[PDB]
Amino acid sequence: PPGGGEQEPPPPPAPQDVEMKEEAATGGGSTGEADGKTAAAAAEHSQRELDTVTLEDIKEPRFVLRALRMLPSTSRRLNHYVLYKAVQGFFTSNLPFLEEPMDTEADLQFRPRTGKAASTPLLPEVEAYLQLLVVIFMMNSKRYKEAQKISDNRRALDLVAAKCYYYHARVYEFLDKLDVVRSFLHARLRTATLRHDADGQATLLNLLLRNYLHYSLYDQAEKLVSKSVFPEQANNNEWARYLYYTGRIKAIQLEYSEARRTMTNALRKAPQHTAVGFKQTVHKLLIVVELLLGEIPDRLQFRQPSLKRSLMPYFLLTQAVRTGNLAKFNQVLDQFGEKFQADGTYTLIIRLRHNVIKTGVRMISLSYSRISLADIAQKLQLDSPEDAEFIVAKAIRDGVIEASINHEKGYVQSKEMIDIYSTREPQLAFHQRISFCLDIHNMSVKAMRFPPKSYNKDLESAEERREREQQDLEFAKEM
Amino acid sequence: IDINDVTPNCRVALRNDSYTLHKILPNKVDPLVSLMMVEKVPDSTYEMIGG
Amino acid sequence: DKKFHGILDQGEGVLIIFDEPPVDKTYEAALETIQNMSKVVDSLYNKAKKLT
Amino acid sequence: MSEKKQPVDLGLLEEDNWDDDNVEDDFSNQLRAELEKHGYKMETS
Amino acid sequence: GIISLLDEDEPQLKEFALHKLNAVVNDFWAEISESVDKIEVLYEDEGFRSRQFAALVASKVFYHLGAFEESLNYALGAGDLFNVNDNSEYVETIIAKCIDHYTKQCVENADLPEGEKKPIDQRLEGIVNKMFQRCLDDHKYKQAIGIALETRR
Amino acid sequence: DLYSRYKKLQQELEFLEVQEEYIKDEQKNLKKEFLHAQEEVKRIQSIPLVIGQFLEAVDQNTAIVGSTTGSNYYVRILSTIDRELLKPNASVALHKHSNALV
Amino acid sequence: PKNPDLRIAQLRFLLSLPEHRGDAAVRDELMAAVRDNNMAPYYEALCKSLDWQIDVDLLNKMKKANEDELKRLDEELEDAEKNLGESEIRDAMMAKAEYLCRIGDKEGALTAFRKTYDKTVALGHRLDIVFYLLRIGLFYMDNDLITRNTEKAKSLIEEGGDWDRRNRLKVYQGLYCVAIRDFKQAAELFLDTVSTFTSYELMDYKTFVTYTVYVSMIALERPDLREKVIKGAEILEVLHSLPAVRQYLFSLYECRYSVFFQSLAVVEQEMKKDWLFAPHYRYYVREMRIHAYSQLLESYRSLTLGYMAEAFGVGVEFIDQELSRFIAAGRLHCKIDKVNEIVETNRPDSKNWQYQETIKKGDLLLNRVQKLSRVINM
Amino acid sequence: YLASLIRSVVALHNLINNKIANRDAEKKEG
Repeated sequence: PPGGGEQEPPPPPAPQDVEMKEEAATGGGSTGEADGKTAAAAAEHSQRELDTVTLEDIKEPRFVLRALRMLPSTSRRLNHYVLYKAVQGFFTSNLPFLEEPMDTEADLQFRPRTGKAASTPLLPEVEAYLQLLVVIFMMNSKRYKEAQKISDNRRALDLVAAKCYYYHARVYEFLDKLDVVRSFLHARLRTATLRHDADGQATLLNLLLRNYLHYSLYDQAEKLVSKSVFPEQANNNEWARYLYYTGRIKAIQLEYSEARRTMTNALRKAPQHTAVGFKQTVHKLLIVVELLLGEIPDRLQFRQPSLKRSLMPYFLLTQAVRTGNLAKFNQVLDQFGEKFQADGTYTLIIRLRHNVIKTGVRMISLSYSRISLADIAQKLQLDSPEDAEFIVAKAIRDGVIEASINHEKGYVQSKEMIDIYSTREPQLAFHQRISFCLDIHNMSVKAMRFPPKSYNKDLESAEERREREQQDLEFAKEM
Repeated sequence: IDINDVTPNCRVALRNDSYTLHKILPNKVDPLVSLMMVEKVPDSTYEMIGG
Repeated sequence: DKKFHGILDQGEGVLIIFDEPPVDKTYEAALETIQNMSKVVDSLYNKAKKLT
Repeated sequence: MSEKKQPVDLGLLEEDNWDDDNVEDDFSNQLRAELEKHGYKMETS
Repeated sequence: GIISLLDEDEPQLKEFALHKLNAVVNDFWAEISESVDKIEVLYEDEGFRSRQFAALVASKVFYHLGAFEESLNYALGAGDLFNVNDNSEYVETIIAKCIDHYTKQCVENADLPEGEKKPIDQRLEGIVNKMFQRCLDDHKYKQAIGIALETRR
Repeated sequence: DLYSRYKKLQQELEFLEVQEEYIKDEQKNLKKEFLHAQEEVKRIQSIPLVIGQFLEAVDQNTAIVGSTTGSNYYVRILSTIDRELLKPNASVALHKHSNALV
Repeated sequence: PKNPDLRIAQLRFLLSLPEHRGDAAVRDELMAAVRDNNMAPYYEALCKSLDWQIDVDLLNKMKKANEDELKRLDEELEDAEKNLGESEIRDAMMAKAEYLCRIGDKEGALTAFRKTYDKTVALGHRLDIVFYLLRIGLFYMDNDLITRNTEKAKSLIEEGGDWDRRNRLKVYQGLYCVAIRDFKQAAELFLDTVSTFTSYELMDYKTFVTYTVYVSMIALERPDLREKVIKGAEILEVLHSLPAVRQYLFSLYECRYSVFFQSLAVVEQEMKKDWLFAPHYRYYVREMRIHAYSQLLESYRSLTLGYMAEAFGVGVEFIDQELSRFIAAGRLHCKIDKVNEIVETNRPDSKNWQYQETIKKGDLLLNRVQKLSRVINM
Repeated sequence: YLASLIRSVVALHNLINNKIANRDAEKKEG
């Protein structure tokens, strides 16, 4: 009894108090602001929702019996908060928290408000240990939310519901089927994108793609023809994961040129927060695909504390691939195949042999000028000299090297191509970035004039000084 | 212009037509500073002392 | 010792002598200006990122 | 403000002012010392 | 996809395939758009029995694709299958764009109705006046009294 | 009413975008005229003008000068001159009548 | 104070990287720490070293001696308050902040120094404070400290000649520059061989000579070499007592490549275990070797590789693979043919090289400025 | 190339100045 009298009492009052201005005041201001004005995003308090989600994530009977049927009930809500606090201080409070929104005069008269209120129970119920709020009961609460979803008037409800049917997906993600979630999402997508433009063409796309790939079906038809590619309103958080998904989709189909740029943009759109969960994966792929595309080094050495422990296999891998040796590649694959399979990346790196052999032959071509093929096999350990002829021939085909070969003799001789400065390519190289440096100036200037505003102050010299000047001039002209 | 701001030995603008106070110019030079500039004694400190 | 620039042949003893154009002033100024603006940009952190 | 959250798979179970060059780690594969190679190669011939 | 067996000639097998496709199109509109031209081939064959049915599924596809002109063409082609007007957003948006196309063409002909018009589809003015009558019976006469101007009739 | 909700919206859509046109033309004409007004201010720099010494600047576009007549004045300066050439004791020219730095 | 303590830091490193070296250092460092009341550098180092169970008595008596000294110092503070000169409290606190630094941690010493910097009205004592900060930063490798203190010292040194102080700053800046892999800057700032006193950071003038010749091997080319480091008798007379470095330099100058490699191996072995050279001791080596090749290939044009075996080191395949991996890197412009075992040379113009670095530095700066562009404006 | 680079960085500095000159003044109206 003595132990629980000094640290247990504090938990009750202080969190309630600091919540009274965190979500109670937030709800009160949103009701008269989001549902009281057309500021939308401004008075929608999506960042207040954000903060009250992130803080409560790492953080109900009183707040569920909120009443606002009449003005006295709405006024009462706030004194009833203190009344329930006093009851909690004196007495011990408590399914029976789902019928209250239909009772206790609960007439918010704003869907934007009752939605967030309902979702707030769902988030704790989702995070109620691993119980899943008695499983389907959380889903049933979200089934209630889905009934609310069909309620209507979306000058706020839309951007309120986004988060709702984003956690809704997580509910099934942690449990049972997802196929019928896909059916629902497909329907909901055209339920939107038809009410002119309403957004959600960002969140629903990511929700659909999150486990479309996880089920391991690489359908792409609708992605190339999707009209929701361009919501243009993503808060710079949705856009990153959307670009990541489309980049992996593009890269898995033997397309490397565009995936690098799009997914590098996606990675560099990532925020500054300490969490590095998805950045681990995007980095890992962003350097596998760069190894695949030609032989760009990618070895922009990463030793940051967060990423150091994870990417230890990959460092060893790049070490083998950069050199022309091939036994090292097998000695790495047979060692880390299971680890790569656990990462879902065995299929991409299993086709890396061609890149290794291209690097080796290019290095051999650049180093020597006249070498017998009776040693190329020994240096690259192909175990046979005759097929080295075919390998070199294929290399010459694609313009890898311009060396000729005397088949009757056996030695390979290479041409000499120097003085690239006179070639037209450096002009192209300069132009490609002249374009960028000209674009950035216009981009910067475009947004400079937005902050200058409220400059109504426009006065020249005076108002009544003109009469004094005229009088002085007349007096001077009189004499 | 307020009375309490018009201290002795201050530089002031003057309108030409009627000779009225208009501004208060920055300041002037204190005479003792000028005298010390004329004299030019070589400043020193304790680090330049021997025995 | 760079007093005389050419090349020596051991096969038969022929002293090939050639000359080269003046090393250009073209690029070292570009190099220094690039590093100078890099330093300016680096110094721009102390007034751009910290304040915002 | 500072929402900064991502849903899945946080992992990993929780300097140098010289610009990095790849070559430094290449011979980190072996040849610990030029010394050792020269000393233990020259003796043969 | 089951569209493979659309290459068979037998009309009974086509009437199996189409009656799966029209039931599942909502979830595969892009993958079927890959080949909808074949359904237009079935619509072209006047010899084909149940010809009208292909028009409906084609309209659903092009509606999902946003090709609303083509959707309206094949909605008219499917004709009396649009006796349903009362529920799906599909028909609601199609009849709305029908209203729009009709009024814009009527405004164009407000210069001259004899002005070498493209012949009016009786289905078009049919469904438009049917929806006008619907508005009359709903007692929502304040709509009709306005729309009467934009038909230029 | 519900029909006016269409007509008025059409009318505002019509009225807007004509607001765009005059502002678009006006910004064009403004600089055209501003160049002429910029070079019109050099009437002041006429031929007979006295010579003085710059002393200090109390603030922007105002300074203290000393004429060679033998008296000090607190006067205005002209805008278009370069502000990077007013050294501590440089030589300047003043209007003969107004005694304004030119 | 911190005049003798530099070597201690060395020993710390000598016990970190050398695993085999764990016998004598742990003892000489131990009884160097037991005296002088050095309490700081073995809070965690005691964990790094052995358990050393028998320390609680020593720990207690040593920390109580520390407390006795500190309370004495407070006593003189209050004594100086009543009858003060230039606030002799501040004189005493400046005079004993170095004691606290010698015994305690960074926080107390740094705070005491930053507070006592305001009492001194003369430049000499300010410079002494700044030099104390440089020294502690060199101990604990605090880069921003080094940079700010160096720029403050340079901004304080132009008032008055202080050419001895200027030379001291030059040596400090050279020491910082060797730690970073900047070598040309070191060789330029290590040309103070006629103004380096028997300093407190390099016990041996001869060690200073060895460092400067080592860096001058890389930084500068043949005319300057042959003109400055071989014609300056002030270092020739010192080198006369150092046969190893003398022959190491002469081997490179006189083209006796056979004796060059043993000396190079000895040097790199010695500098592997030396401080402020280990972190990149391999890099250095991989320069000299390639440099040697560039000292021989430009005189001839069609030299056979067999000549190398009896002129540079036995082993045809070794030279073959070495040249191959050096050609692949983009340096040492030449070419080799195996069917006839011949080595040819080429003369690329000094334009293409003057182009690649331009384009790549432009790329990196553009990337950086793009990051700046998007990080601002939401 | 070089000139366009310099132009861009100057315009960037100008934008930074404008924005900080706004956010530290707008708060004065409460």
